[PDB]
This record gives sequence, C-alpha cells and structure tokens, in this order.
Amino acid sequence: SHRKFSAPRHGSLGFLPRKRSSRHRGKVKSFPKDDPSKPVHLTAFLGYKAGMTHIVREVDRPGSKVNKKEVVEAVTIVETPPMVVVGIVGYVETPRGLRTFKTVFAEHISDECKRRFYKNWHKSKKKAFTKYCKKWQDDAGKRQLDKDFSSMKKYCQVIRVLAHTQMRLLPLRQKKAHLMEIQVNGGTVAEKLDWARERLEQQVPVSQVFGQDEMIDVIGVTKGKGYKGVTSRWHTKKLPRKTHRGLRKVACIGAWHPARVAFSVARAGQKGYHHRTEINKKIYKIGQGYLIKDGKLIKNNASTDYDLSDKSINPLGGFVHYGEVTNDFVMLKGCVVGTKKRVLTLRKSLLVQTKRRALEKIDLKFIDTTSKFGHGRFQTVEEKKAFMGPLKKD
Amino acid sequence: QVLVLDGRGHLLGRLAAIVAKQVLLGRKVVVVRCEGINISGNFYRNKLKYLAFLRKRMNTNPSRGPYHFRAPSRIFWRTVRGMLPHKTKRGQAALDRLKVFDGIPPPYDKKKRMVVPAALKVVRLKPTRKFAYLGRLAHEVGWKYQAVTATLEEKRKEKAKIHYRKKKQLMRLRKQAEKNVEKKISKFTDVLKTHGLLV
Amino acid sequence: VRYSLDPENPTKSCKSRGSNLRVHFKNTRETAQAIKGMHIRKATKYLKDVTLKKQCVPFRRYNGGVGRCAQAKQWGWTQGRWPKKSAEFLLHMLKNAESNAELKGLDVDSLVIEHIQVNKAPKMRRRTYRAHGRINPYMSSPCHIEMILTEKE
RNA sequence: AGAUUCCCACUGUCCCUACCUACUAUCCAGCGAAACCACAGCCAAGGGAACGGGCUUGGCGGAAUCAGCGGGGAAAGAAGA
Ligand SMILES: [Mg+2]
Ligand SMILES: [Mg+2]
Ligand SMILES: [Mg+2]
Ligand SMILES: [Mg+2]
Ligand SMILES: [Mg+2]
Ligand SMILES: [Mg+2]
Ligand SMILES: [Mg+2]
Ligand SMILES: [Mg+2]
Ligand SMILES: [Mg+2]
Ligand SMILES: [Mg+2]
Ligand SMILES: [Mg+2]
Ligand SMILES: [Mg+2]
Ligand SMILES: [Mg+2]
Ligand SMILES: [Mg+2]
Ligand SMILES: [Mg+2]
Repeated sequence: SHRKFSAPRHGSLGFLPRKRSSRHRGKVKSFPKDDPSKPVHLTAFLGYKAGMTHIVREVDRPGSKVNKKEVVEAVTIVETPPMVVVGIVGYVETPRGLRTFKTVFAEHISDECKRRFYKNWHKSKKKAFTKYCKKWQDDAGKRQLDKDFSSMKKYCQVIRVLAHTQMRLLPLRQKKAHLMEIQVNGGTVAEKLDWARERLEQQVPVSQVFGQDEMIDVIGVTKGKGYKGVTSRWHTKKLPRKTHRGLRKVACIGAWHPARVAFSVARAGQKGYHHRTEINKKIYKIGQGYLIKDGKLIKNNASTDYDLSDKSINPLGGFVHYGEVTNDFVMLKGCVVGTKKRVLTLRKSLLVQTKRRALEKIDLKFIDTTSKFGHGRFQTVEEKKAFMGPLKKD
Repeated sequence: QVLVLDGRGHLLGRLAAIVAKQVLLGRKVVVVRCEGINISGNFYRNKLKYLAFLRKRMNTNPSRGPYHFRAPSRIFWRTVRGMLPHKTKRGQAALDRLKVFDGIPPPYDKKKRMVVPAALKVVRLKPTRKFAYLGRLAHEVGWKYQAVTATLEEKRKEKAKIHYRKKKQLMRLRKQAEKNVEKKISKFTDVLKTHGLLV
Repeated sequence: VRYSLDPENPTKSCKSRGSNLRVHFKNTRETAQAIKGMHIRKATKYLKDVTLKKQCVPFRRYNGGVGRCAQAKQWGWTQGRWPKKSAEFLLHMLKNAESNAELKGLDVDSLVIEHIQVNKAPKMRRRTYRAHGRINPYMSSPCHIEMILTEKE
C-alpha cells in the first residue's frame, strides 16, 4: 500500500560513491573563465592548514540590530609559503576533449622536486633526470626550445604552469614537495607566455595572486573516520529497545517484486576521507612572515590598530600538532575541509559576486591567543609574569 | 579497397540500410561528417521521440542501464547496431570494420568521398514537407562540441578552395598545350572518334 | 618402489618418499607448488623464511576464506599464509634425499628439484558431541609425499 | 509474582542522538564439522497451467577473491494439524 505519513529523504544522491578518495592532494576540476580584457594573472594557490582562533570586529550592514556593535567570529589559519615555478605545459582544443600538447621544464630543478618523482630516495642512485638538463647550455638545444615555444605560440589555447611547493620552510616531518598545475588567465598567448617565461625558476608569493577579502573556494579532503555504520553515516533513527537482531539498522530494504535491491538504500561502509569543494569563504587578513632586519627579528604580525601589542599569531606553546609559524598566513572564515597538517587548494571565485555582504569591508580589532591546550586565561607571556609574580623555580 | 562516405543530405534509415549489408559482405566503410544528416519529420516530434528514450533508465543501478550516447556518431553507430546481430561473432566481427567520425579527421580529407543517391532528402522526400537536422539536435540534447567543430570545418574549406584554384590553373595550361600541339596529334584522334571517346 | 613420473636418467636423480604423515593436505599442496623449480640451497632458505614470517605461501586453489597478505605481491597474487608444519615435514625429507644424493656419489650443491608430488591418505576417525544427542564425525586428513631431485647445472 | 484507570516524586522509553570499558567478531600458528544440492545462476515486456534462473524480441557481459548485508532464489524444516 502507500506509506501512511510522509517524510523527506535521508542523505543526498549527489555524492553517492562514498569511497576513499584515490588522491590525497586536492585537484582543481574547474578553472575560472578568462577574457582578453584584464592583464595576466594566476588563479589558484596551494597551502597548509594549521589551526583556529577567535576574532572580534565591527559590523557595517544597514538594516539589522547588530549595526555598529562589536561581534566575534571564528577563523582558521592557513600557512602559505611562497611557491616555485618549475615548468610550463600547454593544451590544445579538440572535439574529443582537451589534449595536452607539450611541456617544457627548467634548468636546475631542486631536490625537493627530485623527490616526488621517486619512492625510495635512499636506495636510488639519484640519476635525477640529467639528460634533459643538457638542453640549456648547448646550442643544439635552444633551437628545439625556440621551436617548442613558437609551437605553443601558435597551436595552444590554454596555458597552465607547473609549480611545486617549498618544504624547507616548514616544521613538518616530511621533506617531499607537492607539484601542481595552475592556469594563467589574461590576454593572448603571446603575452601569457612571455610573462611566464620570465618567472621561470622563481618564487611566487601569495599577494601577487590574491588581494583582500575576495570570496574564494577551498578544495580539500575530508577527515577520515573508518568503517562506520548506517546510523553514523546517513543519520537515521534507531529502532526501539525490544528488538532482537540489533537496533542500529534499517528494517525494510526493498520491495518484493523488484527482485533486486535499489542502489539508493542506505548501506554500511567507509566514512570520511572524501573529496569536497567549498565555495564562498571570505578572507579577513593576509599576514607577513618573520623577517630579520637590523640584527634582530620583527614579529608584529597580529598588531592591529587598537591592541598594538607586538604579539604574533603563534599562541602559547605553539599550535597543537603543527608547530610554530614563521611564514605568512591567510585568515579565512568558518571551518574548512581537512584535518590538521592537511594540504589544501585555494581558488578564486567562479561567480559574479555582487551583493551587500560580499562587498563588506573588514576592520579587525582584537586577535585572540587561545592556547586550546588547556583552557586559556592569558594572552602572552609577560602579562602572565607581571600578574603571577616570582616563582620558586627561580 | 576502402569506401568513404559523406553525411550531408543523407537519411538515417536509408543510409544504414545500405551500410549494414555492405559491411557484412566484406567491405570497410568509413562515414564521415555525421552531423549534417537530417531526419524526416519536424523537429519537436523527433525531440520528444528521443527524450522518451532518455527517460528509460534501468531502475536499480543505472550504470548497468541503457548507455545513452549523445554524439551524432554514436547515434549512427547505435542505429546500425540495431540492424545487426550484435550477440554473435558475425556481428561483433563486423562492427570492427565500420568506423564513424564526428566532423572530419585529417586522414580522410585529402580523399575523394562517394555519395549515395538513394538516401537523399531531395529525392526521397516531397519538397513540401519538413526535415530536422541532427547536429542542432545533439546540441540541444547535451553535446558540448559545436564551437570547435564549426571552426575545424572552416579551416579545411579554406584549404580546399586553394586546392581547387590550383586544379583550375593546371587545367587551363592543359587546354592550351592541347591547342598548340594538335598539329602533331592530329592522327591520334581519328582513331579515337571511331571508337567513341571524345564525343 | 615405483614412482609416478619416471626420471630422465637415474644416474643424476635422487629419490625420496614418505608414507602416512600427519599434516593437512591442502596447505602442503600449495607450499609444495611454490617450490617446484628452485635450487636446494634456496628452498632450504625459503622454508625457513616461511617459518619466521618473511616470505609467504600463496593459496591459489584452496582459498576459501583465506585472508590476504602483502608479501605475496612478489608472486603476483593476493592470498598467502605462513604454514609451519608443512615446511618442517618436507624439509626433513630433503635431508633424506640429500644423504642419498651423496651416497650415490653426485654433486650436492647443484641439484635442481624437478618433481614433487603429494597424494591423499586414509582418513582417521574420532567423534565429537553436538546438541540433542547427535554425534558428528571429526576426521583428519593425512598425506603421502614423494619427490625426485635432479642435477641440472 | 492476579486484571483495569488517575494523580505525586523520579527517570535516555521519547525530541536526538552521542562517548568509555570487557569478552567476541576481524587477521595469524594449531586442530576442523553439519544442514543442503536435478543441471546452474544479471534485468524489463510478451505469450504461456493466466507472477520464468533458461524459450521468443530487445537492454547488455571481462578472470580469481575479502568483510559486511537480508530484496530475492515462490529458500531450508515436516507425505497440511
Ligand atoms: Mg514520500
Ligand atoms: Mg522479542
Ligand atoms: Mg585544548
Ligand atoms: Mg594543545
Ligand atoms: Mg577456488
Ligand atoms: Mg558441542
Ligand atoms: Mg544427552
Ligand atoms: Mg588457522
Ligand atoms: Mg508464467
Ligand atoms: Mg527458478
Ligand atoms: Mg540457451
Ligand atoms: Mg532473501
Ligand atoms: Mg518466501
Ligand atoms: Mg497430504
Ligand atoms: Mg499428514
């Protein structure tokens, strides 16, 4: 007969292959649309999650109760060291899709990138791809280079560029680096290629890619949680107490006459470690690293206009499971995808953002230092000393 | 030893009624440009005739369901697979002789293509009726590649205008040396007229 | 006695055979298929690294419910296990065969095993006790073994 | 230790689900069974002893396997009480 009482469906069929993702690093599927109007510029960027903290700002929106009141918000911290360009790669336009055409590397590839291509760096004799780097010092090579580049002048339509991250500047355990392709949008191919030819074997920081409080998208891989059931997975109800063969189940699987089982019934498997793509996270602040000038180091990162203390964005006793921050950082809004020490892929916005809340300009007032590692009750070191006093340990 | 075919102006059932016999009789056929084919009947009836085929998916796991191809090639290959015994080793060893392309690839542009007259819209339709294209149909039903095909079918028409100009340029030179010489080939034509070659 | 497969030249071949051994039959079949073409100083190193869980023995046929291992990715197969008795009771056989390959007066350390064969055996009988006063049998499964070495340089 | 209804105190029965622990299951060394089985195992419609795992017309199909799972096999039990 019919179901007596109506109900909405549990879960979504849009994400149904809930499997362990075949890639750990995030993968950009959809780059933004170019036009020959604007000058050339990159689109995506690659960073590393560290932790979370408060913020306290003022709100400027007319037509609400919160106008001109000091609200608080919750942010993340994403450490973004400068990236290195190690090669270009073109693409052609076909009716069967979009075939790749030609790839041209640089002369002195660092050993951080010589790693990724290997598995067992200790046992290998480190023949680190040194016939191709005979093609940047001999005059039999710069012909085929000038004809490769004139081929990508003529026959190429989209030019992505090969960049790898920089691992010497991180407190992580590993020593291997992440390569990635990033698409350059701009004018014609002649301009785009003469721009990127110059940047070859260089550092590219964040601020020559982004700006401030532009709405961006975050592509990353979920925290993983093992082989969970169907209550923890699809979030259904539990059966009552008087049952016999368990109670965290789903009772009626399918109907009779469809002799199969439908593919939309909630079954038990893997949970987490998936690919996901969040949209419209807004940036509040782009800090700067520990730079040493005139002997000592200057670390007034978190010095706002109103606190104007010299404290940085490292809390007391370091971030948990990450370490300390010496490089720069972006400061997002809301939670993001991925556990700690997880690599994360940023991207500018697909959408023509024109509303009243994505045009709001942002002023901070007070960045917290909450040593989660225990309840916080201080902000920095010396105030804790000028408040407790002298100790027996001294 | 290998046939070629155009796809403009030919019908869909009449072409596949010639081709599913000529394949089984041992003859490699390649049919190029299968987006200029047109279908009998008006447009919106063949679109509701096709979206009532797109609504038919196997219910419990559609990945096992009817693979709805959307290209005009894998539609013409669909409506040949129906005219063949595709369960047996004399069907599966015939479909690997047929080869269908969207647009026209470079291996088959510098070759003279043959044209079937028995399947043309101007012959097999009264001229007061309606016909419907297939390309604009596939674009309306989910084909993403007309903005590439239209310009790759523009760069070869521009290459063949040039090849027709240098075909005319050698032909005029041929008819002027054939005007200068015929003093000395006056005798090698009074032997051809009486055998019927230059009338 | 008369073995199944006749050797090529009994000058170069040493023989051995064990009757009515108490092991399983299937474990011993498979670990007596991984060994067929090796050298004797490799086989006596393998059958120890089977004991100490270094190299594994892949179950190809009798694989019901047998879990997988990573070390069997050498043999290009997923399901392996590390059986102990079936590697002891045909190592004490390669000491019998080596001593008779010395008594006949051949060269020991160039023997290539060419033939090994395991048969079924007469089943023993015990009994066990189930519900409602029923009795189910609890039989074993021993095996026969015979093998032919050969010097192949 | 009988059957019905109402109010006080108390409560994870419930809104609405979470977390910890023990022995199990899971993988390994050892020992090691039975119930059952014509041949075997992907689906829609049609006819048909009027609801097929096989025939017909179509859709389609790629070894060998592990942990789960209860829709089906008009499942197993017992010559319908
Ligand atoms: Mg409903
Ligand atoms: Mg009960
Ligand atoms: Mg804490
Ligand atoms: Mg902590
Ligand atoms: Mg088997
Ligand atoms: Mg018992
Ligand atoms: Mg008893
Ligand atoms: Mg065991
Ligand atoms: Mg019937
Ligand atoms: Mg049946
Ligand atoms: Mg049959
Ligand atoms: Mg069932
Ligand atoms: Mg039943
Ligand atoms: Mg009866
Ligand atoms: Mg009776």
